[PDB]
Amino acid sequence: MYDAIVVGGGFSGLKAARDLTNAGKKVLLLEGGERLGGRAYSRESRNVPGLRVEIGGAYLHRKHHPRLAAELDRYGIPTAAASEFTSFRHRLGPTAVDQAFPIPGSEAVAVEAATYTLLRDAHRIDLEKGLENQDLEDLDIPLNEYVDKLDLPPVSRQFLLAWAWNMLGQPADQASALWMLQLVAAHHYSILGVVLSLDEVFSNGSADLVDAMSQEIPEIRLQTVVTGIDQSGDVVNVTVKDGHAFQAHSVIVATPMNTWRRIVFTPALPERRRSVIEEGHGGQGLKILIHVRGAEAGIECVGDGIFPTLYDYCEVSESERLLVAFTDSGSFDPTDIGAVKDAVLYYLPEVEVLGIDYHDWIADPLFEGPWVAPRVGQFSRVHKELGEPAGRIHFVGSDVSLEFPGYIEGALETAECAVNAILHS
Amino acid sequence: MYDAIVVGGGFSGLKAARDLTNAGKKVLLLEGGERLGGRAYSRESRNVPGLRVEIGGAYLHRKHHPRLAAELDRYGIPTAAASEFTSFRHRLGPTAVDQAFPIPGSEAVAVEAATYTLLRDAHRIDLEKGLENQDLEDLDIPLNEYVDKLDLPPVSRQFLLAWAWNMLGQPADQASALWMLQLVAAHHYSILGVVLSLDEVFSNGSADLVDAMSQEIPEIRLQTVVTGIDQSGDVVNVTVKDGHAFQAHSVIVATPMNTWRRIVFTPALPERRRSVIEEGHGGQGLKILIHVRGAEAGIECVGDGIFPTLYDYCEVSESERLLVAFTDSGSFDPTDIGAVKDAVLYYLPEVEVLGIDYHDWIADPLFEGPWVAPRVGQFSRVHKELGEPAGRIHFVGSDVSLEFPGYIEGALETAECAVNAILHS
Ligand SMILES: Cc1cc2nc3c(=O)[nH]c(=O)nc-3n(C[C@H](O)[C@H](O)[C@H](O)COP(=O)(O)OP(=O)(O)OC[C@H]3O[C@@H](n4cnc5c(N)ncnc54)[C@H](O)[C@@H]3O)c2cc1C
Ligand SMILES: Cc1cc2nc3c(=O)[nH]c(=O)nc-3n(C[C@H](O)[C@H](O)[C@H](O)COP(=O)(O)OP(=O)(O)OC[C@H]3O[C@@H](n4cnc5c(N)ncnc54)[C@H](O)[C@@H]3O)c2cc1C
Repeated sequence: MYDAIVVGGGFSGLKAARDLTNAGKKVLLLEGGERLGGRAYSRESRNVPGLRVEIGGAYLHRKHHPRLAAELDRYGIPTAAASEFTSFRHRLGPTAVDQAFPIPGSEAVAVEAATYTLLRDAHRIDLEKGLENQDLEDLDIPLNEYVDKLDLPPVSRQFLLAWAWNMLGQPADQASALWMLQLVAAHHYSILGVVLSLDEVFSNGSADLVDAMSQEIPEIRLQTVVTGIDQSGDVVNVTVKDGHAFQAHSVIVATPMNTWRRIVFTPALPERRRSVIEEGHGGQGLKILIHVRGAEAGIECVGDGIFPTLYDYCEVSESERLLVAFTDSGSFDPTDIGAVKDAVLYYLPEVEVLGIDYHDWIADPLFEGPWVAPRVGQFSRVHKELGEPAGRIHFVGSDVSLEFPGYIEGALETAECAVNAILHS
Repeated sequence: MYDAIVVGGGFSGLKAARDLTNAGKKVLLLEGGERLGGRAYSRESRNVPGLRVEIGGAYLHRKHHPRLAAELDRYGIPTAAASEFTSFRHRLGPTAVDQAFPIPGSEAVAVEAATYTLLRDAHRIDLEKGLENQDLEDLDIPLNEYVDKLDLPPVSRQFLLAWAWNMLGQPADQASALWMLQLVAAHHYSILGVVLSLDEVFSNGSADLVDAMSQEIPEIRLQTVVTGIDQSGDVVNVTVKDGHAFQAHSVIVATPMNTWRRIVFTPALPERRRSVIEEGHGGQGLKILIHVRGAEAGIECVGDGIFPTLYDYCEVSESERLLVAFTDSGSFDPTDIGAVKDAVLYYLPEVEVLGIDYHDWIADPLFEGPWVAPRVGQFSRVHKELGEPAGRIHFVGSDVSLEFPGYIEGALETAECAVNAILHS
């Protein structure tokens, strides 16, 4: 008999189980994998021996994320300022200049006018409310259709389409404008603040903060896949893959949105929620770490190819480096090494590919998707309630975060609300 | 006894008299000066013999001003492109960059936020309604207080404050924020569109378009300053200072706004209009053509000096050159030759000043004004009423324009309205 059972051992699960234990509650953590952290995946490189690489994500903003900075200050995890870019090799047409802002002086008027349209539509969205309660049905259309409404000149059009396919991790025909404007609204109402918010990085990786949080949790059961949560009786029963089952008064679900459908809930989750969970969000984001030779430090290649963004990651040696590429799993196939070469040679012909390192998050049964990006029409119907508790069962994660979706801060912010509901209720 | 008498030989007055005569009406032109065109002053330079310069203004845009191009396509008068800028000498701080857009990348996020607030408030103005009846009283406050509300970084602030001093011809503490937003609203809701509307210019000066329009008007009287209008009887009486008087069914007043105090109206103008007319607008714009040597080919200087804008005008020779400086009559003394030497020294210390050429429109009794720029409060109280007919007396010009004020287009647009009102009424 536990006070709370936390399903999942990610940043939401590691914080929720820890904070409840400190109050005096008997907490059990159930992780279905062989490791804790989740999408904060920090391992040794498959390409280079003795090179610690971030498969998930490290980048962060100190003033943007106070809770994340509070955890760094608590355990003493140091953060250094993020690397800047010096070299630029874009493929945004012949009239584009190769620098930080590739937009020519001819487009300046139209970009200025489009900035207003993008900001105004984003300023409509309130972060404290939901994407369902603000009459934002007119903004939930395919991204490519919404981008054409701006009628952007060649360079500004493709530059915005490249970063959107980076950030959302889904092509313009699949991506929703509402979620694109949500990401603007989430980043202090700023279209530039989506990219320029990469202020500081994890110096030792996410692994240091993951292990430090796990140290203050007394009971963790690894390789324990939860297949169902049942709150029939007076207490909530949690059943597991391997037969067994656990029981607790309250239950924390700290698993990604695309994995909730694999869990049988009794009684079933509210009708508003049901249908979107079964089909899942259209997050197909793909991150490949290319091991290269003949590449300089601080290159940024934002163009129009199958790799919309290809830029510098870290130094391997004197000549060898790592380039990080962003695309989607549906469009690009990472298993074709010839397709990798053709994508890199599109931006840098002199640079040769030595190897690749990635993780297929959409293929993994414990995630079925990387970070949150809804399909056209999903979050207009239900969004706020997806992270709102149903009985004794709480739903947390970066997928349900209203303030910072798809960020480590969002994982800690949502889990904090779940702990507050149990202790003060 | 005429069908209509147009008072003023400016672009508004010439168009009003011409279009009515072409319609088949008996029209009389009355100009108090020794020349036609008005603020369209294009004559020989005082410093350089033979060289023809624009004392008033020639900077037009075929896209922003479609009616000005309609006259240029009518008479076949050609126009040449803008004097592009290559050299940049800015005084916006060490953080600024010496380019066309001097705002650094450190302020890129700050401009983004300030652009929205400036555009949103500009979009709040409907051009057709008028500034007096749109509830914009909160925007009709001193410019220095408005710019402080946005809270701008050193460069982005002073770059906006310098161009505002030029475009309005008023210092920040005297200029109205509503009028600054009006210029943006008139320029297709664009801050960059205000500056990037120095597009094409008159190849032979404004005199080409002035003399072409005047030769289609039969009855023109030069050196006839109108002292009053009387519409009390069956027909409207127009009294002159010499050669008094004249008679017509309709009367058009195309004289500058600040001269309407001198003309006595019977019956007196509506109570709404008497408040602003009898004090006039606070526009003090001072354009100074400075003859120099040792100056670069295509300089642009924007800073925090008494000359907010000092840029390249035209090539005098391979050594000697003509520059143009914008300021106001109150803050700067154009008679003081030593003050011009010091003001140019602030931006270009290696440049010798030889002579100056200007014309004070403030001191001129025929103008009492340069181009229109209202005082704080004036245009939120009464605006469109000033350009509306006072019975049989029609009011036109660029001063009372809503579509494009302070431009030759405004004189062109208003003249079309008054002619259509008399011909159809
Ligand atoms: C490519 C990429 C780039 C990123 N970049 C950034 C960035 O720049 N900045 C930033 O702040 N964040 C970034 N992140 C996002 C961040 O890594 C995640 O949002 C964060 O790890 C979410 O933590 P969580 O605990 O809420 O969910 P998760 O970390 O996904 O935790 C879920 C855990 O539950 C387990 N689980 C799933 N199903 C079951 C089950 N049925 N039974 C038991 N356990 C189960 C999973 O194994 C997993 O360990 C990035 C992520 C990716 C993938
Ligand atoms: C320094 C400067 C720069 C400019 N730059 C530009 C520019 O770059 N682009 C642009 O589009 N526009 C520019 N203009 C603005 C434009 O020239 C004017 O605002 C306006 O178009 C002038 O035409 P108007 O017919 O409205 O007035 P006016 O041309 O002044 O017409 C009124 C005429 O009536 C006469 N008059 C006055 N009183 C009497 C009376 N009592 N009886 C009889 N006649 C009288 C006056 O002598 C005057 O000639 C500039 C103006 C100035 C001063």
